[PDB]
Amino acid sequence: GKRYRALLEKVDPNKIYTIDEAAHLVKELATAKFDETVEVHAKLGIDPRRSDQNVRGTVSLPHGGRIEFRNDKTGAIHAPVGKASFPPEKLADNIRAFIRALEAHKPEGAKGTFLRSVYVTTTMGPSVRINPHS
Repeated sequence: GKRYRALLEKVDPNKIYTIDEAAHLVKELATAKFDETVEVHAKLGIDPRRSDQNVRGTVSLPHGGRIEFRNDKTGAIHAPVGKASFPPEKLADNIRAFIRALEAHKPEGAKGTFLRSVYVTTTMGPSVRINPHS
């Protein structure tokens, strides 16, 4: 309803935020009822039909345990990078640690945009597109 749409006015439609900007913004787009989990959604440039071009692995996040991530057949992949309660600087570390883990799974030799689109959002909040190169 209007409760959800009030958070969309805070997010800039066609602006690609930095990882540090989204870290504070994602905390503002969360309610204090149940601690909302912060997630990262990245559409990988790999073809989700190839028998050898598949991404699957784990990464020890600097602030928490390890997370399992595999390319769901839309080419996109999600992963929990902490909670809304987490400090802004610690979330940014988890975003980067996950992005760098994905970048390690980039096709052998093949050059191109491996990370097409990247978004940081909570379970009950709006999406925030970020520059993974910040």
